[PDB]
Amino acid sequence: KIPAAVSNWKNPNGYTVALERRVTINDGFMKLSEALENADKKARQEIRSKME
Amino acid sequence: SRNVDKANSVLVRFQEQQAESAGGYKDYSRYQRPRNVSKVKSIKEANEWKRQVSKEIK
Amino acid sequence: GVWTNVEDQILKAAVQKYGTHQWSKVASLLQKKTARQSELRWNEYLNPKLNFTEFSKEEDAQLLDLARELPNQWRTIADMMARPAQVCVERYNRLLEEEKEMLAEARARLLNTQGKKATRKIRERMLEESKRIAELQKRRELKQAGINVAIKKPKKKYGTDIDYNEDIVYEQAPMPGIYDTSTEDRQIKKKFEQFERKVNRKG
Amino acid sequence: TTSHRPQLEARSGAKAAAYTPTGIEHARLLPGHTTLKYRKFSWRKGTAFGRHKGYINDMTKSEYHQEFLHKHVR
Amino acid sequence: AWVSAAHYNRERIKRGAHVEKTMVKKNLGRLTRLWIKNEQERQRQIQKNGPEITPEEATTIFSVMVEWLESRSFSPIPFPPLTYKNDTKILVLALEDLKDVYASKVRLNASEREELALIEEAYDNPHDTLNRIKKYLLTQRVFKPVDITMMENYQNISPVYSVDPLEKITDAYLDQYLWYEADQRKLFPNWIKPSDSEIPPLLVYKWTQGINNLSEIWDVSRGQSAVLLETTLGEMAEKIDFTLLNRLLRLIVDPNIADYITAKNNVVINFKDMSHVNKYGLIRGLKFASFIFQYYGLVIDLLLLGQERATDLAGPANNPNEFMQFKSKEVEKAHPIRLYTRYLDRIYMLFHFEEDEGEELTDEYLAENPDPNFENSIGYNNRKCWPKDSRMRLIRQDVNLGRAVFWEIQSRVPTSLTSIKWENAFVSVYSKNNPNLLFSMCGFEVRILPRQRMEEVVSNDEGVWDLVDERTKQRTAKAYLKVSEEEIKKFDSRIRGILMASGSTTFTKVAAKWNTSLISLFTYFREAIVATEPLLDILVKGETRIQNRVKLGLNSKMPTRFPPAVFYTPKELGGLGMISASHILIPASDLSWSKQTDTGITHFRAGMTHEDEKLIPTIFRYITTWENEFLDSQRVWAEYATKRQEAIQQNRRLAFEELEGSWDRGIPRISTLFQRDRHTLAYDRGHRIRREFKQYSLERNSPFWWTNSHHDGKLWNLNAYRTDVIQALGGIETILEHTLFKGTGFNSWEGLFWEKASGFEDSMQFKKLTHAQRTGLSQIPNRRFTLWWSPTINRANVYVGFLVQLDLTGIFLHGKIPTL
Amino acid sequence: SERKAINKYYPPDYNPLEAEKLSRKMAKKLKTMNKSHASIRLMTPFSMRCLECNEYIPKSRKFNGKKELLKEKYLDSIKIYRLTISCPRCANSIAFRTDPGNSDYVMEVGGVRNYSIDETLQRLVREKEMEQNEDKMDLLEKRLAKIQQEQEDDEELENLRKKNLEMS
RNA sequence: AGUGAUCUAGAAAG
RNA sequence: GUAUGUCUAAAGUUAUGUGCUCUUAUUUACUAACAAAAUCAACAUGCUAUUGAAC
Ligand SMILES: [Mg+2]
Ligand SMILES: [Mg+2]
Ligand SMILES: [Zn+2]
Repeated sequence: KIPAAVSNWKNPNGYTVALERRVTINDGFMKLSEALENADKKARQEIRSKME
Repeated sequence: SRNVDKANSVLVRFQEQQAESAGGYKDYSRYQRPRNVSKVKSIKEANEWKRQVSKEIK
Repeated sequence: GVWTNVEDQILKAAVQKYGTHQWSKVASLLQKKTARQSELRWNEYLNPKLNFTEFSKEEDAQLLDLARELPNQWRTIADMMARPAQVCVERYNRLLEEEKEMLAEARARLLNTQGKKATRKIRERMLEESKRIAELQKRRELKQAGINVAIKKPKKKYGTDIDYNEDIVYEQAPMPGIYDTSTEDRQIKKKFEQFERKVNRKG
Repeated sequence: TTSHRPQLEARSGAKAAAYTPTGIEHARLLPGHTTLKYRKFSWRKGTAFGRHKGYINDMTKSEYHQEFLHKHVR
Repeated sequence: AWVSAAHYNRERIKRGAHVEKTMVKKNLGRLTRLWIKNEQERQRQIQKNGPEITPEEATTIFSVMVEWLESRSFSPIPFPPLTYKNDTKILVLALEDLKDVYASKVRLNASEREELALIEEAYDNPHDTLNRIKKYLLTQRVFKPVDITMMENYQNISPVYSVDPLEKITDAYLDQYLWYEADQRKLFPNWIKPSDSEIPPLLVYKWTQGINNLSEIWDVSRGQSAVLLETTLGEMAEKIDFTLLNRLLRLIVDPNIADYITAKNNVVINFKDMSHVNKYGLIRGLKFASFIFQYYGLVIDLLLLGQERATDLAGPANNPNEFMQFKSKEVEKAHPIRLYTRYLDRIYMLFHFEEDEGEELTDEYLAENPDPNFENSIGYNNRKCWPKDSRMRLIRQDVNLGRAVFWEIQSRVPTSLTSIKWENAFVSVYSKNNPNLLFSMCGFEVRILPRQRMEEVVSNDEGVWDLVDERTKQRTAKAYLKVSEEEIKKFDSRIRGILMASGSTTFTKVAAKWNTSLISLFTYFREAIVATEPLLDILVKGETRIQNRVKLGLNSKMPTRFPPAVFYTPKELGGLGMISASHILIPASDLSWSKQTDTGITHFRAGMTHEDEKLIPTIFRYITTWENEFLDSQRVWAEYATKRQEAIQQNRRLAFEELEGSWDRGIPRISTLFQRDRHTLAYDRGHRIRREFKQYSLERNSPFWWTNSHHDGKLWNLNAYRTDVIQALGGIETILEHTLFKGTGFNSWEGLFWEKASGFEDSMQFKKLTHAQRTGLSQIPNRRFTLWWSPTINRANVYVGFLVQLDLTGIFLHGKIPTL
Repeated sequence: SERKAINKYYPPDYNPLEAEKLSRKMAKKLKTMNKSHASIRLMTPFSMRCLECNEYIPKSRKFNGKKELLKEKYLDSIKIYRLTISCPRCANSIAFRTDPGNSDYVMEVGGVRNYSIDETLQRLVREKEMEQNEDKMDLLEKRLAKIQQEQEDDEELENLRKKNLEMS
């Protein structure tokens, strides 16, 4: 059985059709953000430590 | 421009005039019908005006 | 620029006809809105696929983690949450504390199915049948007046045009089989001529 | 829309066969090639990252298409 | 099949082969589909298999940037309060830059009407707009989609991004504010270009003079070498990762501004029915994109140079170096990289090596990449534009040294950040075997030859700079100039675009577009055009085709109808007012000898010629060449400095009368000192890069992107050309002999005018109806133009033409001329 | 013959002056030279609605319409024209006329648009006076409110900036 | 102290 | 690229039940398929502030 073809671009006969027919994260991102967060912490603590 | 102002150009009007002079040709559908009938004297041309009224009522 | 309830209903009814790739047609109804704004309104509020339901506790955990793993990248976070972006931004913030006339035009346009030249064509058909019935009734009046005018056949558009009443136009007789058809042939001829006399006198 | 239609069947050449040619001389049907042929029969330490420390049958992902896009879109 | 047809038609378009007018925009369409499709595939693969940048690379990049900004004692840019002193000046500069687009346009669609509505709202209500901008900076983190379009430049299409107007006002404010505060805080070192202080021809001039003024640079007696590396940072903008960008930006700007910038890049991109989120890479069309581009560029600069040599080039933070200078010769000669600059994504390095340093680098490269075949000469990028005699000579030692220099530098930047490839790199070596040092910068092909390496020191024309040793003020080298081939193709594509878009239009519009294009070429490249014969050929063809557009408008290409007086007579005398570059003689030479060595001008080709032989002047004779501009500017500004000091000592005004005669000299012009806008222009930092980046935001960007008249002044003056074309065409009495002038019965030309001098265009009602655009210019209608020049257009001595007589007159037409 | 023909054929006896005089005598009797309107193609200048059948007519729809020069002129000098179309559904005549003084159009018959010479001269003079010429305590109280609103905005923004730091 | 090298060219329909 | 469509003049009836005279476009002027991608030429040589009745 072949379904009826409903286009999202075309409507030759002007049919109003039911609306519903007209309508995970990779781990590297976590590792990258975590590493940059730790590098930022290193920067903060180094400038704080040598501020004395 | 359209057919109407081409047909009402000076050359076409002059050719109509020359044709009604040189050979008696006159397409009466171009011309306004006489309001008063009695000013028309020829039986031929009066009958042609009658034909114009006939096609108008059709 | 605020969106009215009537404008939202017009947009949904318009997308039912036009789909999600013809926003200039949608905006031709919404008189104070552009196509750009209409596509925004659909895609971010009125599309039924959007999930505006309250977040589960697991969703709040997921959203806070993603907001750390992909900082400020709210369209990416939203695509991962499978929710609208402004919803995700508001949630993240929570967790860290005369119009009748337009509707009349809308209904008139959207319930029109015919299009322009088809409407002109049915108008033309109406006029043609009007002229036909004019000839028919005039012929009937003149027949009552006792001056029997014949009906005028249509003018040939080209020199070889066909009148389908004069001939069986491309007669393809049945090929003769083994069985004799003669008796029922003369019966059919009787039937046809009887019908012709009947329509002549009874109409 | 109803003027704008797909081809359900093609026109049969049997129709053209049913009547005779009408004598128009086409230029491409003038004589030409009138005979048939026949066959015989220290400064490098100061940087963080220095070393001191194919065809596929998809036109769009092929390296030629990638190079073409990098050349002609800029 | 569709993608194959796209490939084939693109090749035909970029060749200049026959292509239909509709086919060009069809190809534009198909190719923009294919580019978006490929970019979507790239973004999805980044999401699937992860970021290109490793965590180790990210943490050490962050460490390098932190080390730099700490060593500079950089104070990060704060968020601007409403009490900020420069708020109204920053906003008025932003709104002026935004309004400059629509002051020069008439096709105002709804978005661009809304633009002007918001701009006039903002001019009316500065405080309201400041408050709105700042609350959006603090709070808004989700943005409307960006439409992308592509612009058909006939060598390649280029992207253009349409941002929402209300967002665009915020982005313009932020761009202005960031560039101002970054100049105040000295974020960007001297080597980062374009700069507010230099037009691009002056950057090329200062680079060449800087090379010549390095100590011991030209000596080769000890086996020294100089190496000049030019390459692009390939794919730099599209490889910017947003979390690395956000944590990098937080080192220099307030977290609210960094978060705004980061979120503003993460937007939906739309084209027709195609739509995707930009999840990776900078959108070049954002108004602040130049800032992001230059700061990410500074990260890459620090990776290339290292901390130590970067501090050498930039100098101590409390009194930094000016561009290409050092605090002493000891600091200069400490390290092989003598000079660095980056113009956007093009880096330039000069290395000076001792003989043993060069040997060491070369044997390292050959240790890892040995060449027993001597195949290294194959695929070595070399300058086609110069003869074989004077381009780089591919000796074994120099080729290997250049490959080693590249091979060293390519390691220094991760591939995840930038795509540095040999195929996009040029490495010229100056040595005992190579006397010429070559590079290409800003569209100028440059070849430096020292006087000590010239076999005979001849005198030269314009288009050869003499480079001066500033220690003695003596000339010590020559720099030969040409236009880059890609810039010649760009000019040809521009004239081609004019020709295509000008079907059945007014002739004076075509002439005006040609004039604008020719002026933009000649005022930019100036003297580099002289030695560039392919450009002269292209110029002649282009002017001929521009005239052919007029001729085919009149359905007749016949030369005798259209003498030079028809085209080159000024507009107020009824001509098209074209400016000429094509009536020159073109230098001609033996092709083989010219491929091999500098033949010299032995012969001349005829350029454009007409049987009415007239000495039409050239545009080139009225523009001061850049060498003379820069030398005169140095003299002029030093003189002004001395005058300024004595005026300060007197405590009286350094007068207008005291600087007259020097008023219209200098780069920037002396006149810039005294313009009334000087006090508001002082805050418009970053204007030049902003003007160059407009190519990504706006369709049909200006051809004069390289100079800002407000900051640089008026850098050319073509008033004399009009007088000289009038005299060249035989004077006014000769010009009107071609015209229907005496058919009017007027006695004399003087006192006659075309415009009817009505007061309607001064009406307030007209101002209400036409407020978007200035309207001083006036076209000549085609029928009036044809009637005016009718005694020569309908002349009697046609080559062919069927003689017919107009009805009921004794007028004869020789052929068919439309509108006559 | 082509569109752009240069010459037309005149008979050898053709005198142009006599021909024009004869054609002028003829023109007073031809039907289509003396009918009261000129047929034209035009776009609908504004959105309008038919009153017979309530059909909406959008702007920029092309029609075949009738043009009439009217007897009356704007300020006795400038030509006014009536422009008449017919409704696409029901064929009823819709008419509107030009309004030269406003540089606009005004509706006449059959439809409705969506959304005196002495008096006119006086109004024009007064308009020119406005063109050339182009509560005190209430305005001061508005200046008080404006200055308060301006100075309080910085504190509001600083509260948002601090709130963002707290949220972070 | 002067040798020469010389493209074109218009009509219809859309 | 100056759309295009229909209509009619038919035939009478097909057998039964010349003056005068304005005109410096004083024209109801008509057509839009055609093209639209406009910015070189700007901008003067030097910035402003003013008047209440009466007890
Ligand atoms: Mg056609
Ligand atoms: Mg067409
Ligand atoms: Zn109606």
